[PDB]
Amino acid sequence: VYSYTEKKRIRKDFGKRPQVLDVPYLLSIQLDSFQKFIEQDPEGQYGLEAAFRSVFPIQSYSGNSELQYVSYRLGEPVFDVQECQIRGVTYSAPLRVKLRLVIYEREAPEGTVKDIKEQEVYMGEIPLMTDNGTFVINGTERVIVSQLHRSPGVFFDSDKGKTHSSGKVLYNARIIPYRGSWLDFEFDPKDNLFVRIDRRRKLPATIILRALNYTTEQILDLFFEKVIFEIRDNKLQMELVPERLRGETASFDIEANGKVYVEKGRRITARHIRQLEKDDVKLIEVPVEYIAGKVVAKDYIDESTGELICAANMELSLDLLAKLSQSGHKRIETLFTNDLDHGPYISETLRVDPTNDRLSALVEIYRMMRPGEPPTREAAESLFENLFFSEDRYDLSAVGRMKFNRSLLREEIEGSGILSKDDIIDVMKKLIDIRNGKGEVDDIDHLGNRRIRSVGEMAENQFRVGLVRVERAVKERLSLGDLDTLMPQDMINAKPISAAVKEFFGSSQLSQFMDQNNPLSEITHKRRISALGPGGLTRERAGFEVRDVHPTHYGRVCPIETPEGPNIGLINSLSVYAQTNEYGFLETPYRKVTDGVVTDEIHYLSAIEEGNYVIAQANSNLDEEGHFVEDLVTCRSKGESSLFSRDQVDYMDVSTQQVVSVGASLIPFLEHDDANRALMGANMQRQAVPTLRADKPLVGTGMERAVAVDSGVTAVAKRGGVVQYVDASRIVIKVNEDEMYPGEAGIDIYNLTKYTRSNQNTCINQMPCVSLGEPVERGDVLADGPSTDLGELALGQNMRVAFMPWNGYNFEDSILVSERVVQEDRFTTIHIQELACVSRDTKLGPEEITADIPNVGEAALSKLDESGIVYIGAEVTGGDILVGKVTPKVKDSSLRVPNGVSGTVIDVQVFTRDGVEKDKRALEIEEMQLKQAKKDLSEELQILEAGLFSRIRAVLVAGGVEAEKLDKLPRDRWLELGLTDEEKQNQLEQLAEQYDELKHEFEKKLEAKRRKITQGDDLAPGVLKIVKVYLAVKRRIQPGDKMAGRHGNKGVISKINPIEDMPYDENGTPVDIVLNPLGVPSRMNIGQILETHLGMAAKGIGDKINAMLKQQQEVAKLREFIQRAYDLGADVRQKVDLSTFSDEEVMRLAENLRKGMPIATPVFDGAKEAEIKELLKLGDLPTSGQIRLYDGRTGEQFERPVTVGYMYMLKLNHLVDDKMHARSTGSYSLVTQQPLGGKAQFGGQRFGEMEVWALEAYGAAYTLQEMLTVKSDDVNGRTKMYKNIVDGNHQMEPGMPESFNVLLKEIRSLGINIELEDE
Amino acid sequence: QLTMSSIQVKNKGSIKLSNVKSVVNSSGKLVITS
Amino acid sequence: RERMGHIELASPTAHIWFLKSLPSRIGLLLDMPLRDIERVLYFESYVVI
Amino acid sequence: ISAASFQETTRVLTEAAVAGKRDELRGLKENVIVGRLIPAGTGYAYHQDRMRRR
Amino acid sequence: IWAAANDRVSKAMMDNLQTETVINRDGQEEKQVSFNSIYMMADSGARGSAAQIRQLAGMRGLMAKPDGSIIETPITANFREGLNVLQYFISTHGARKGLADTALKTANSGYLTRRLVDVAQDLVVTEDDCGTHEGIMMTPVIEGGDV
Amino acid sequence: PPDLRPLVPLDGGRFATSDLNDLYRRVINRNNRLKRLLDLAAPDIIVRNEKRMLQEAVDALLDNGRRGRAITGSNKRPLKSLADMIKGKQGRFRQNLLGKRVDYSGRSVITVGPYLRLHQCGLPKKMALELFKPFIYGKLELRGLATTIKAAKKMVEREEAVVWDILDEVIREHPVLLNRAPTLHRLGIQAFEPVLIEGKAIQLHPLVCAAYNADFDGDQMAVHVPLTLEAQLEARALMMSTNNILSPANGEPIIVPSQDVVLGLYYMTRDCVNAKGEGMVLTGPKEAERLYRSGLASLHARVKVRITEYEKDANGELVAKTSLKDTTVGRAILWMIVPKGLPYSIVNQALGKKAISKMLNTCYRILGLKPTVIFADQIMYTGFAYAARS
DNA sequence: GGGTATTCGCCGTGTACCTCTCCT
RNA sequence: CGGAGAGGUA
DNA sequence: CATGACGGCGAATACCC
Ligand SMILES: [Mg+2]
Repeated sequence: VYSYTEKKRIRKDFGKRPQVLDVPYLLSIQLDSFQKFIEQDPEGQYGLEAAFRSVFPIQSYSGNSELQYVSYRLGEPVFDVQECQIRGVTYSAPLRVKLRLVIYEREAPEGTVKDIKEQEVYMGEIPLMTDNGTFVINGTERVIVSQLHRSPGVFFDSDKGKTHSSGKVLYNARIIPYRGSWLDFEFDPKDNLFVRIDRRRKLPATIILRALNYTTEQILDLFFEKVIFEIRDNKLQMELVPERLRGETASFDIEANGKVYVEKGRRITARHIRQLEKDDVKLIEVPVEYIAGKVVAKDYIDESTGELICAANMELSLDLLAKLSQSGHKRIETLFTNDLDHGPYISETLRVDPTNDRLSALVEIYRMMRPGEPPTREAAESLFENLFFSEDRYDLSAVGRMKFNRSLLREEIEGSGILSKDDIIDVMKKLIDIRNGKGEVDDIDHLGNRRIRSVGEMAENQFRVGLVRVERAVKERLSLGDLDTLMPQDMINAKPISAAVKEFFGSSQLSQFMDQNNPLSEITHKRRISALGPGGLTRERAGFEVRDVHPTHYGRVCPIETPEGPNIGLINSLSVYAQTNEYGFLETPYRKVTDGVVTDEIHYLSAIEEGNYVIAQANSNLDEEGHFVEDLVTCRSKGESSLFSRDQVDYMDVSTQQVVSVGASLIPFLEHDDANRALMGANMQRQAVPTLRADKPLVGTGMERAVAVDSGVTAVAKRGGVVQYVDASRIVIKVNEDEMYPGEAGIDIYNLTKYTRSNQNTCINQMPCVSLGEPVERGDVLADGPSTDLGELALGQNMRVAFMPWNGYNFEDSILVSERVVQEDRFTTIHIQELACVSRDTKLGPEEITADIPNVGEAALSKLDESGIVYIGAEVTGGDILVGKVTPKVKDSSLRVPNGVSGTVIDVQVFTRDGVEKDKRALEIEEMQLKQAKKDLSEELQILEAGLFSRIRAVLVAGGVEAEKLDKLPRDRWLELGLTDEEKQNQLEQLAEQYDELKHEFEKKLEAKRRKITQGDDLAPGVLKIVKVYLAVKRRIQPGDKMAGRHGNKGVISKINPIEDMPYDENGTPVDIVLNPLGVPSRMNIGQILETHLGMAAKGIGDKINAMLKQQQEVAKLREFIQRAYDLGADVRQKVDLSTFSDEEVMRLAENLRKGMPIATPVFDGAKEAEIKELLKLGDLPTSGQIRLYDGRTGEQFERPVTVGYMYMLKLNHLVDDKMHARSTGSYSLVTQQPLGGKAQFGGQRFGEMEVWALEAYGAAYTLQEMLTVKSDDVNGRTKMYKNIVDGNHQMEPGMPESFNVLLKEIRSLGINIELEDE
Repeated sequence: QLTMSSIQVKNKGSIKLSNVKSVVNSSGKLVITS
Repeated sequence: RERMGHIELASPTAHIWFLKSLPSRIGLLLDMPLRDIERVLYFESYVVI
Repeated sequence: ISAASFQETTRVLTEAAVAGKRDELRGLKENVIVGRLIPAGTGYAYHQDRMRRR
Repeated sequence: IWAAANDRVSKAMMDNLQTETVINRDGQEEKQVSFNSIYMMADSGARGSAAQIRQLAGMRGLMAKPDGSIIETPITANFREGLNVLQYFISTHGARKGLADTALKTANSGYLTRRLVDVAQDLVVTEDDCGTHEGIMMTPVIEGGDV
Repeated sequence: PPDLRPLVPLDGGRFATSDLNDLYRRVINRNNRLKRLLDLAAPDIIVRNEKRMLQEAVDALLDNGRRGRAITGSNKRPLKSLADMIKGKQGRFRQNLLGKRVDYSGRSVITVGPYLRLHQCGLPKKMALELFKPFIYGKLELRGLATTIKAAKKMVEREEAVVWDILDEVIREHPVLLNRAPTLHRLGIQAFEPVLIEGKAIQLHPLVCAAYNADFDGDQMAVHVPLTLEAQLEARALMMSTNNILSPANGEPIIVPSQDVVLGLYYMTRDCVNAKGEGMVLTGPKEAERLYRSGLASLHARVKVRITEYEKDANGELVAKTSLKDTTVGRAILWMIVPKGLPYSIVNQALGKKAISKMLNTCYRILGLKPTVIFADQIMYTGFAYAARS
């Protein structure tokens, strides 16, 4: 069933796989992350509440005084988004926190409070996220990019040889807290454990164990299994468990019940061991010298002499063992040791370990932490306690503890945030047994080891940093301040918190200037995941492995959309259905397969759990009952793909677009494109500039509507109703009676954005797509945004294209464009630039903005007003004065139009400092703003009054009908007349009460709005006045501009061909664009061909419908043909029944389809070639997609058929107008007299090292010399060269370059005598 | 453009040997001692 | 941009280039180890001139 | 001058300052740095004259 | 086995693509070099190679894991038929590897070029003939059967 | 000197961190405090602390970060010291001495000019007007159209027709240097004769694109104006594209046709079994061209054509031999552009990229530079035309 | 008293161009 | 008009 | 404080006589 609005233009869908899970809200990550940050959390797990609870209470050094946090609240922002953008201020809310100052009684028993002060304190401004996941910082729209970082926890790694000798792998373990120092253990080439705290000098690991109050005997017990030698009389017989002796050769003739089983020289095998199941021999005699290679595991003394015979971890020698035995010791402790699986790493580290007790270990650790500073016992103990065992300085987060326990196979997810002795011991044990070949190292690039921090988490972290900065000051203010009667506001200072928050939101690497070329660019920016930033990677240093597509990226990270160049593999795009779990790990949805039936139950699996299941591929055929029709389905099991039976299968992919991102999901026939060109096309879709008229893609994927709606660039109906009013700037919806709340007018007003510049100086314009009286439903698009057509993303234009060479004008990706494309303004775009004229204070006097400018004629000042500011609507060109300003010396400092920037003045804004007389232009602009504001509080009032009047009319004729009093008694009398109350007006007392409140709401804030309009807005220090002029320019398509499709097929226009010269078909229709076939084969982006064919088919359908519209055919014939068109396909999922439509709806649909029927071809469930040929037949077009073309220049037939179709082309934001630049002479740099750099500075081109090498290779010595001297920092040479050129003398007189003198002076400044010699 | 047990003659011609020492063999087929 | 200045130093100061740029020029000339000269230079030890 | 302009400027300049090295403007890099004609191609003959006069 | 199958598919595709059948003036059917557009582009040398044509119309073939090991099951589809989700995801590994390889090797190439330029910057032809009788002996480069 | 360490104004009234004056400030401060704590006298420990921190200030000013931690400014960024002035990629040597920004330079997006000759480039007239501006001033005063510099500047700003005539006169034979980054070898800079074009994009000759590793999917190139007579003659005699047809790395030709030209020559030189006009006998290439253009014969028809070819003798003169060749119509048509002295068999085959490159190399070896340049231009034109017609 | 193997600190890591914000 | 951060083009 | 880079090389360090 289709709604009335959907009936306008139904895109034909060739998708065959049924859609089980809807595409989620594409901006969920940002909104949810910030909502976690700012919303009240009673549990205190996350957000501002957690940040406060993690630092509060703060207590004095004595502890007599303290602060207790009670609660927090966010106030109403002073300005909303629009005023913040206009005034260039941050859109933020005030943070108001309820604090309590507890002063405790002196000489009291315990913690008794003498007094409590309850106050509310302002702790700064928290920037607020907008409705579309953006932030307004200093008036600029910014996106906080999510960061992919190593999860906190324990991670076991190794370097596969490639460090020392040959093949020696050194295992290591890293405990990474979310907050605190990093604890590393590693194996050296000598198989000794070493410990590193914060990448400092490595120490023996045993020191840490000593620092944990573990003696040598305790350590050896922890990390070794005790073997016993129990001597009765002699012969050194030894008790053992059989499993111990497996692996090594036989040192003695092992005896079984008095009978020898294996003699010397034969290695013990598995059968040898299994023969002792019924042979439980315990005491076994061994040779005396066999003890030589053994280590004693305990501390021993002689019974009463007091002379310790030995200590733990000592080699047992013949003299040692013998004189031990003569002392009557019945048994001796030893360490079980092997060579391959029970290596004595701990014992050898003990040997190396220079410390001998807890104090020595503490001193060594303090020495390593504090190099060169004297150690103290108390200081060392405090430092070691603070390193990993204090909540204030160390914190494993909840995810950190979870990952820590998971890696150690602990069945408790929840735990403390600080390390314990057991945690460190278990980490050491797992590292040791990984060395022993029992475990496996972790994959660093595995998405189960890399998590996502978003805007909320990072904002909370920066807030906590600011809060601890406040804590340091407040603790000393409470301790060393003889406080009495003081309030908690006195101690609290909001400067550090505000500074930290502004630094994060304006200067962080992940706080990025929003890419706002088109809605797709906004969506992609809001969905990017960055491996860079603090705690991440650097693009100069990242290796191949981290940049690669990892198998766990499936369904979580797009393997296609990533930047080219240095940022490749480091910046990624979230997949369509991907989301983060509670721990920040990316998870993707799957359909549960139960008993061979693919159910509709959806489970979101993370990378760790996904590898434990067999998941069927999305392209797997099912039936009505859900069983797999085939018996060997392709599946992914453990990062590998193979075939399984249906019973083996556990899960299935929810969609064929699950793996790709939004931009990749917008590419039709993506499966026929090479991945490199698909990457290029997905990247360039974001660079498309919105054109004069939004044009739907004839060939789409079906994702256009979702992108357009979720981007927020369109006006979407909050509630259903009927269009009560509509004009190019506003839409007024009369809400349906079933969607209105009690006591409201039920009017929805949508004010449209009109011709505002984007972050990239493109035009943001909303125009309504609904008519007067149209019925609208909730979620309906009311106004199209930029690059949006009837709620569908429309990045470019549909172009009739032929694939053929045309006289070299399509050579090397060049594009030939017909002049009709220029005439029809298909790719003409609006660009809005903001120019600022600032009048300041100078040492001499204030700068004056006036129309009296010296040394200019009256003709040059005709476009200015009396104040000296350009009129609205004035057509200006390069050099024209916009704002006349004179700086005293007076000198001409007036703001002029940049060269070749001819445009129209569409807006002028004046900002005046307080105490400054605003000019008459400012006065009239203020008057216009006041009038518009008065209209805003009246026209909105009038419309809401109309809605309330309609509501009161509806209610009053329901049980209280009074026809006469409708006309003989006016509205106001009802409100107050003295009569007995009844059912007639009691209900009106609740619905006209809101009417009276609008008498108390719109008028009450009128004074506030006037005050805001007339207030002198604060400006930069020394700024008297700012005049902002907005210049709007139409950029028409021209040679040098960059065009591209969605398939990576990019090019630069080489010629604007006249229409009579362009290739044309038998009907005389010329093509719009000629593309080179030669760029198809090697690129292997075959989709652009198929789309072309499909595009033709689409146009063909329109070409029929349009015909039936011009011949005024019956609605029945159009019904039949359109039904045939929608029914075409090989068992497509879409079903469109035109019989349900009315005749008017069918006519409207046919009108919307007469320019071509839109086609939806999903990225991996798209139209087949046979379906495309069927659609070509339906439009009476050749199945090959190739037609006979004629040469416009001569009329001659091209000898072979040419692929002619429709391609959806984009104009990229790489216009030749912005790139063309030239300079003869200009300004120069200060330190070096070389020309400035950059087109914006009118700079010169850099002749770098390689250009100099090329000139040297040519032998062009004079050209090189003139580049080095007279075109550069040779001031005298360049002046003389200019004078000679003006005199017609092309001869240079080179001197010494100034930068060489700068180098000489700089080397002198280093105390080095460098000079030129005599001659 | 850059990245990152027996011998059988295949053609017709005479075979020359350099740095060679020849001595008596069991089968008459020379063994290299050089 | 051509006239230089000078700063009179209360005490002699060791040029960093002739000390730390390996091999140490002061160290090689005086046959002392770099660590020793550094301790003396940055006030951690004495030298029996 | 060439070695300092290539790499390890600190070490090369320390060597040169201690040794008191003298640098003849003989190569291409040296003449490029001082903005002279290179001893190659059309400037080659020029340097020849500069050699013969000296 | 899969490499042999890929070779067979490639041979069949090229044999079918490189020839067309034409009627003579005597009404006989005769074979000739194909006038297929893509075959003409490859045969002329203007654009494309046999390997790319095989990806277009044969099978993409065996792919490699990011670690460099070859995936057991090759991509049996071609760009005309269209890949499935798994095949495309597998191919993204090689695509990303190649692009990252280019991006990171360009810097090493530039550094090597700068070092070579410095080491050879001062060398100039300064004489007509020094008169030396020495020289290097040039012979053909021979490695096994082929020269 | 202070002018080598200036203070850049920000927002009109305030200065940013110079990052070098801060180190000097610290050294001066520490030196003065040391000297003053040496006059009043103090416990030796604090005197030695002040001496040590003066040492640290001086060694940070000379080489910040070489020994110990790197002193940090307002931001976490390390301070940039005197040693950093002269070392590294951003140091004085590599950033201002071995390479530098130059005047009389511009840059723009490049498009293909298929009509250009090998020695010509398409240059925007706006770009040329900006680049050659002193020459315009000189000529305007030369014919007394502007008495002073100011009048000439105003005339150029107004863009009068006479100023465009001056621009036409100036650049008649004055070459310009085109460069595309990266300049991997010397052919990345080549000299061309500018031809004024109305657009904003530079038109590049197809054949030199391989030399530049350039295409037309967004590439941009820089243009430079040789000022002096020596530079102009170095551009004409050394760096002009006509002199750079061979590769310095291996000696092979580098202006070899590719893509559309190769496809056009291959298509025109292919033969078909029963093409229209097969079995005809033609007086020469002109008759073949007439038959093809009038539609009476296919381009791939196998025919007999009277071909007159020329061969250099021992003396070096061109001896002419005329004979009937079994060839195609397209091969006979292509024969017209072949310079005298080449065997007819060089075109009597389907011509691929290898064959076309061999044709150009043979032309260069036998006949020299000028016939080679003419032949390359003719090959490019013919290839484009017949690729379009195909 | 001497030689040799291992450790540690320094050096280096493509060119050209374009846009934005922020910086005592 | 210098430095830093972010992004982008070839 | 940052804790995700690594290969090459020379001076110094330690071990082994
Ligand atoms: Mg390119």
